[PDB]
Amino acid sequence: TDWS
Amino acid sequence: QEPELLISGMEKPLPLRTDWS
Amino acid sequence: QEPELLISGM
Amino acid sequence: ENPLKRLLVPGEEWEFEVTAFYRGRQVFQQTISCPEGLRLVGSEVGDRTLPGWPVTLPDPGMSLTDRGVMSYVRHVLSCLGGGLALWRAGQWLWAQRLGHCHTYWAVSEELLPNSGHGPDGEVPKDKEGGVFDLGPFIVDLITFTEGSGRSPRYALWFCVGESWPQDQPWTKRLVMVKVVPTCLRALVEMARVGGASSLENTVDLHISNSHPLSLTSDQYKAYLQDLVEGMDF
Amino acid sequence: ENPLKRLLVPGEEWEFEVTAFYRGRQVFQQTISCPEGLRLVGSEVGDRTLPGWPVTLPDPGMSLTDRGVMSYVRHVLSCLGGGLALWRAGQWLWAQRLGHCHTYWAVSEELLPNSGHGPDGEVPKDKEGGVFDLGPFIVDLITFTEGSGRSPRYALWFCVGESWPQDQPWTKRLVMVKVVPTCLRALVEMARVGGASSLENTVDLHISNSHPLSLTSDQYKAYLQDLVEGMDFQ
Repeated sequence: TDWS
Repeated sequence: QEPELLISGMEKPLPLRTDWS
Repeated sequence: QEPELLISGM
Repeated sequence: ENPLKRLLVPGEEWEFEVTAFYRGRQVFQQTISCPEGLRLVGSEVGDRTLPGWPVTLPDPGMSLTDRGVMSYVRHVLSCLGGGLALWRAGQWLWAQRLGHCHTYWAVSEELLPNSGHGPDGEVPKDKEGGVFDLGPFIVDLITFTEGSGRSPRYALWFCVGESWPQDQPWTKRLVMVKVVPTCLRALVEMARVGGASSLENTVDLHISNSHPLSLTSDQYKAYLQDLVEGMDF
Repeated sequence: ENPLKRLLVPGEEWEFEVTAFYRGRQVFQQTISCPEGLRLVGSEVGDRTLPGWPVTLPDPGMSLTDRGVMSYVRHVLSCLGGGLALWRAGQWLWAQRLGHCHTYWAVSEELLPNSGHGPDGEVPKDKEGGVFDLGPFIVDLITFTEGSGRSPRYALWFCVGESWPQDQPWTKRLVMVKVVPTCLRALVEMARVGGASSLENTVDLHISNSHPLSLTSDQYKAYLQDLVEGMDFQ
């Protein structure tokens, strides 16, 4: 999962 | 990066838990 | 905290 | 005789506009009028016995695109319990945290919750806490009409389930809720246009039993001053 | 055959939603469509031989309430000159500073200009500066449809006549302009809703002669892939  | 949730009731950190097993 | 304008020429 | 005094009269109901943002995206907006105020809640069941009008924040939805992020939103919502209560008594707004989500608050601008100086406080759980005083607001509003100070802030922003985004982009927060008592928005816009001329302008106070008013700046400032003289400091 | 390729067919014009803020308050919003792009100006005109749709940022007005602050805003607008030019060349957006107001830019969120990592750059005065590339955007949009990437950003923010408000509240800046090519907003929204079902959804590309398209997620991702294979990469 990409939290940017 | 991950959110860190501030929710009460979430049960103590694994080290602060008594292991009854 | 007044703005610092960045404009050239004048 | 002073139309603005309707703001504080016994039995009065203000309208409050609730706007929710999930990761910086508006996902919900609803306007509430209720003498017991409102409660921001997660599900439409579980707690149906508490005072205050339930404002249910929408499920994040189930998309293949951002399910990891929205999963966190969903868990936060599921921990709201009785909810985040917000209500008025007299010239003051009060909030109380009835569920499990720690919630921080500040009064700030309509568009930007976190101007950098941090939260005004954490919403208490075991007692109500004051989050707004119309007294100082109106003092500041008069100062604004006299061009001696900035526009008073009236937007209540709540960060739910996470620490206040101090020196952090607010759009990274999972659940941010803005609550605007729309009378305050209207009072500020009235002052704003009133400074442009001495023509009459219209104000809708968006409160119970109050029709639109058409005032000159001179009249409005007169009413503001009469109002503040009867308020508690 | 691929409706998304109309994004890049020569002669087509993108719609740009231009929203201006004076000290954190929205004061202007117009949608603009012009083959030569647009120029943000402050009504000095002054030349009529410049390319680009002139977008005139409004006077801050006269009020006895924020007289001192609006005076600064007005000064900035009076120094815009030929203005801030923004235009498209195929898959690339370009910006150029034609007047005397230093301007900084970032591609950021719809609601928040300053994500905290500073500006993407300063708009140059004597050459074009690249501010957007549809190539990587589409690659990132595909990643998004596959669940393994956030949605790509597409909101162009300009800070006019002041440094970029890094580690400062953006609402204190005199003149902030957001520019959204609305096709990108529509593409992102289409992927978001597309992830939730296998049913058709409607996407409107908001370009010249556009009409709403009705696509399933499978058809949409196929078209994104076909599109990306037709674009340039360095």
